[PDB]
Amino acid sequence: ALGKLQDVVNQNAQALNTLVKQLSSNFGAISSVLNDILSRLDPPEAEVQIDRLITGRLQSLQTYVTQQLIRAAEIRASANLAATKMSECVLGQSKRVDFCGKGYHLMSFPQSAPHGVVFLHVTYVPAQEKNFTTAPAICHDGKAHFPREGVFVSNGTHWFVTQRNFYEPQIITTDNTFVSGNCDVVIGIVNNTVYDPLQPELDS
Amino acid sequence: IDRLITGRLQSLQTYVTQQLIRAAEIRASANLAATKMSECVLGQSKRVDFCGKGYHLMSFPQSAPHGVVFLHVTYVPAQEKNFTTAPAICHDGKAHFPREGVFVSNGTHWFVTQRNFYEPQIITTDNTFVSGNCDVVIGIVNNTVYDP
Amino acid sequence: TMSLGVENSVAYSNNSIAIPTNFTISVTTEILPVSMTKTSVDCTMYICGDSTECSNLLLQYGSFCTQLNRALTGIAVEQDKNTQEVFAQVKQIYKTPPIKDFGGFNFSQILPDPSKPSKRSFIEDLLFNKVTFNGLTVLPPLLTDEMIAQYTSALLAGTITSGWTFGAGAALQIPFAMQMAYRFNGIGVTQNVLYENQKLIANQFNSAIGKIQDSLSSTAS
Amino acid sequence: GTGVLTESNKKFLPFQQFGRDIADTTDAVRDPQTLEILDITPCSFGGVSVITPGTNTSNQVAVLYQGVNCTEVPVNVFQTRAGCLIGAEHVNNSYECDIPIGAGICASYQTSQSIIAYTMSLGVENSVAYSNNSIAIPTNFTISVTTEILPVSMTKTSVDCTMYICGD
Amino acid sequence: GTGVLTESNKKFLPFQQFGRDIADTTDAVRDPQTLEILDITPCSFGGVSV
Ligand SMILES: *[C@@H]1O[C@H](CO)[C@@H](O[C@@H]2O[C@H](CO)[C@@H](O)[C@H](O)[C@H]2NC(C)=O)[C@H](O)[C@H]1NC(C)=O
Ligand SMILES: *[C@@H]1O[C@H](CO)[C@@H](O[C@@H]2O[C@H](CO)[C@@H](O)[C@H](O)[C@H]2NC(C)=O)[C@H](O)[C@H]1NC(C)=O
Ligand SMILES: *[C@@H]1O[C@H](CO)[C@@H](O[C@@H]2O[C@H](CO)[C@@H](O)[C@H](O)[C@H]2NC(C)=O)[C@H](O)[C@H]1NC(C)=O
Ligand SMILES: *[C@@H]1O[C@H](CO)[C@@H](O[C@@H]2O[C@H](CO)[C@@H](O)[C@H](O)[C@H]2NC(C)=O)[C@H](O)[C@H]1NC(C)=O
Ligand SMILES: *[C@@H]1O[C@H](CO)[C@@H](O[C@@H]2O[C@H](CO)[C@@H](O)[C@H](O)[C@H]2NC(C)=O)[C@H](O)[C@H]1NC(C)=O
Ligand SMILES: *[C@@H]1O[C@H](CO)[C@@H](O[C@@H]2O[C@H](CO)[C@@H](O)[C@H](O)[C@H]2NC(C)=O)[C@H](O)[C@H]1NC(C)=O
Ligand SMILES: *[C@@H]1O[C@H](CO)[C@@H](O[C@@H]2O[C@H](CO)[C@@H](O)[C@H](O)[C@H]2NC(C)=O)[C@H](O)[C@H]1NC(C)=O
Ligand SMILES: *[C@@H]1O[C@H](CO)[C@@H](O)[C@H](O)[C@H]1NC(C)=O
Ligand SMILES: *[C@@H]1O[C@H](CO)[C@@H](O)[C@H](O)[C@H]1NC(C)=O
Ligand SMILES: *[C@@H]1O[C@H](CO)[C@@H](O)[C@H](O)[C@H]1NC(C)=O
Ligand SMILES: *[C@@H]1O[C@H](CO)[C@@H](O)[C@H](O)[C@H]1NC(C)=O
Ligand SMILES: *[C@@H]1O[C@H](CO)[C@@H](O)[C@H](O)[C@H]1NC(C)=O
Ligand SMILES: *[C@@H]1O[C@H](CO)[C@@H](O)[C@H](O)[C@H]1NC(C)=O
Ligand SMILES: *[C@@H]1O[C@H](CO)[C@@H](O)[C@H](O)[C@H]1NC(C)=O
Ligand SMILES: *[C@@H]1O[C@H](CO)[C@@H](O)[C@H](O)[C@H]1NC(C)=O
Ligand SMILES: *[C@@H]1O[C@H](CO)[C@@H](O)[C@H](O)[C@H]1NC(C)=O
Repeated sequence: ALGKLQDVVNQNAQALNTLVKQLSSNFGAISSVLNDILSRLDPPEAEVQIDRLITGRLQSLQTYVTQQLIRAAEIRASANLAATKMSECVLGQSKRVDFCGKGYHLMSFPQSAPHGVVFLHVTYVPAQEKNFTTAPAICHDGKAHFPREGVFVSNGTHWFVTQRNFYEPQIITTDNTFVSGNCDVVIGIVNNTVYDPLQPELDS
Repeated sequence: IDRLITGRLQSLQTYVTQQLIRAAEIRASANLAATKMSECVLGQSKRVDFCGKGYHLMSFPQSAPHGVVFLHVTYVPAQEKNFTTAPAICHDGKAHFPREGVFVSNGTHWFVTQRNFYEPQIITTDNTFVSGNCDVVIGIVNNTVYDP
Repeated sequence: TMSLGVENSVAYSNNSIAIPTNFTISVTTEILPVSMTKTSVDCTMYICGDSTECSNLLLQYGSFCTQLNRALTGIAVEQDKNTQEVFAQVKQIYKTPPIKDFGGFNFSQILPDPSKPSKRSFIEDLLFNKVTFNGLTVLPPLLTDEMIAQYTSALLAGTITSGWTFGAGAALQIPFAMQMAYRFNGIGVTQNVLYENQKLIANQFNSAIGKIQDSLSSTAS
Repeated sequence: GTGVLTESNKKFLPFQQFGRDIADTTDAVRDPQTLEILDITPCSFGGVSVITPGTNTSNQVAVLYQGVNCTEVPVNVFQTRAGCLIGAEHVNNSYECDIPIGAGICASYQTSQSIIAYTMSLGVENSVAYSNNSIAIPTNFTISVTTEILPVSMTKTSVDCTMYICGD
Repeated sequence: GTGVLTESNKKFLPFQQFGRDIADTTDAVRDPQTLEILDITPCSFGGVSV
């Protein structure tokens, strides 16, 4: 799991090793050691090979620095992403999908790690699905009723208005539903009694 | 051969560096496309102009050679009418504010309508909530709030 | 001197609000590059193609070959990872039912086409049609066009038949009409609007899909 | 040059002796003695990779020659678009991808056990029981604590250019 | 080379003279006259900031 961090480390380490190993290359020079060339050749002769050694080592340094800049840009992108998740997943609750883990995001907890961060994303995942018959609206007195917050479902005979993310059926009352238009327009609308809380109170 | 090898190695290094930079750009685009898949396709996005100009309704992915094409289906309001708006309303000396919507007037009558679509409704205590007296709100108007 | 756009003074007054009395269901298109061609370059063959003396001379340059090859291999693995991240966001490959009753909405132009040997949608066919050995080798992608088409078809089927639910966990079936009602509730427009203008919205959506088809077919820019 | 000479259908002009391409490499030639055109194809070459389950698991490995037909190899041979895979037993059954070879082919070490290459499976098919009047609502939930590991910083390395290039 | 020589606990084999590392730089040596092992450490150096 920690590969993302470990990988990074290795990469950097690998580069350094390569860089150091580039000190043991001839690049066309008689030897890979400056001291040996200086001790075995006069300056007029030595400088010819030392030029090749210097050019090779400078080119290796430039390659290392270029790849380090590219990798640092990659790590800066990842660090901006980590700061975004800290701001939005940790310091708040992210409504964005799959930004702070699969499932609905409840919270997140940061945890340091060597040259990196680790977010424990506590998410809410619905588990047990039940089939139901659903209708977009309901007709009581010719007026189509739509649910304020929730959905109309049926266990076969009775109609309930339950929130969408958790099956908690409730009686269909005017508190749960609001009317808009008649029932000659909607498709899939059904008939059902819409209980009125005020009716029994007025009765007594 | 020394010169040839030096030149060709320089060419290869230049190619690989250009490829690394271009691949970083393509990976930024790929992360953006993964985000759009997660948040526009797998869900409905509140972020503005992220999933198309308008109010995002949905998105549909379509593979294309070395890329993804998102069809963003969005809701764009079309025909706008002017109205006179009052921040609140006074019926019994108590200011009334719309729970979810806005007060508009077609010249004589006052309605409370959802903000992004004209569905006027008769103002009632269910459409509005009271807060304080009627000597603070600026622009408040006089009207009657129907009591069911 | 270029103009920045038509001057448009907003008729602002401290008590005047403009409310929209209608809407359009606009289908726009956004194309995003995801991966670049996976290419691997053989250092020795390119620099010293079939030359023992040249290879010996090149051996003195240390670990240039290993680092170049590692860079290209990392780029190729990155392309595979990009495609996997972008498309393989669906755990199970959902498929739309044979009965296409989506509340009047017509997805025949984007759902997979059994007729073609590759299960690729019509607009996907349009997109594919519009878009077009010296030690350099072009490695093939891990996910073929067929597999990416399967992933996109799974995403479309899950979306159509289950709303956003399939992104959170187990995919829950739901009528597309009610799905669109929820989408409308998301943007701050009550759901009764969708139910009362379902036929109009379906016609607008189908016309927008047709316009997308025509735009892709005609203009290749 | 070095290459494979094959009979060609190209319509060389009478005065032309060679045929080049965008690379300017010799793509065709004309036999000086008998005036017949020959297409030149690059001698087959390509990377050689090794599909190996962890040595801790097994020492048996398969060898992939990338992008080479299964005819140019010296000598349990599978010809996929990725290349020629030697040491992998082709299996019609499809499982999840384990060691991605490419072109939709992934190789896994499985049941005596050997390395089997197969068209990788894109997860489990699941037909949603969709209908215009059916909604599935979840009756329960689970609080899942997942992990997301992000690099934030890397080693701060400085290099003494003078000392490195010209140490003392 | 240039560096600081320190008494070492490395167990050089009788025939081995130098001690290299991943850097391929001489980490240890065997004093040719007195058969003892000496660790070689690069002379201290570093950036000078203000
Ligand atoms: C659908 O749900 C309703 C309400 O829970 C069920 O009706 C009740 O059923 C219980 C027994 O399960 C009885 O004790 C109650 O008296 C019933 N109340 C009413 C108002 O009917 C109904 O049986 C359920 N139907 C199905 C098919 O599950
Ligand atoms: C819901 O109830 C209404 C009335 O309560 C039904 O309307 C009836 O429809 C039939 C056939 O179309 C007519 O013959 C009746 O005259 C209608 N009644 C009234 C009062 O107009 C409607 O059909 C019912 N819908 C369902 C699905 O049961
Ligand atoms: C503003 O809206 C109100 C209510 O929608 C309109 O009042 C109606 O006017 C018509 C005129 O033909 C009458 O038949 C109705 O009886 C009135 N309804 C009520 C409840 O009074 C009013 O005309 C509209 N005025 C403008 C300028 O738009
Ligand atoms: C709303 O109604 C109230 C009372 O019905 C108005 O307040 C009156 O204003 C007049 C003139 O300013 C005074 O002479 C009365 O004494 C006030 N009475 C009360 C009870 O406040 C108020 O002006 C009305 N608002 C508008 C915008 O017309
Ligand atoms: C969805 O749209 C397609 C075309 O955009 C419709 O296919 C057409 O169906 C009619 C049926 O009378 C044929 O005459 C046309 O030739 C078809 N066109 C194409 C391009 O195939 C399809 O019928 C639509 N589906 C729904 C449910 O409306
Ligand atoms: C909202 O705008 C749509 C157009 O986007 C209107 O629908 C058109 O209505 C005209 C005549 O009313 C018809 O000729 C067109 O065929 C309709 N187009 C479509 C796509 O259905 C709609 O009537 C408008 N509604 C309101 C209330 O303004
Ligand atoms: C919802 O699911 C949880 C488990 O995720 C259920 O809790 C388990 O219930 C069984 C039987 O009562 C016990 O044996 C387990 O130990 C419980 N698990 C935990 C973690 O406490 C719970 O009963 C389910 N609720 C409903 C209404 O289905
Ligand atoms: C809903 O009914 C269909 C009918 O074929 C069934 O396949 C499906 O499993 C049911 N839903 C659940 C959650 O069991
Ligand atoms: C669902 O579709 C069937 C036919 O496929 C139709 O008979 C029925 O009336 C439809 N019901 C709803 C609510 O859409
Ligand atoms: C609203 O009033 C402004 C004021 O000039 C006018 O320009 C505009 O056309 C009006 N709105 C409509 C829909 O006509
Ligand atoms: C709006 O501006 C006009 C100026 O023409 C002013 O008379 C009026 O009082 C203002 N309304 C409010 C609520 O401030
Ligand atoms: C030379 O080659 C041509 C090509 O066909 C042939 O006709 C001719 O007889 C040859 N002459 C000799 C001397 O080989
Ligand atoms: C080999 O792998 C298995 C699991 O894959 C592990 O349990 C075992 O410890 C490993 N052996 C060694 C020597 O690492
Ligand atoms: C390999 O060569 C044979 C005969 O030359 C040919 O039939 C086959 O199609 C070739 N393989 C590929 C993948 O082209
Ligand atoms: C795999 O199935 C195909 C046809 O479905 C058949 O021709 C082939 O022989 C099978 N391969 C094996 C190894 O059984
Ligand atoms: C040479 O060095 C060895 C190392 O201890 C020593 O034993 C020997 O006496 C030395 N010989 C002379 C001539 O100094």
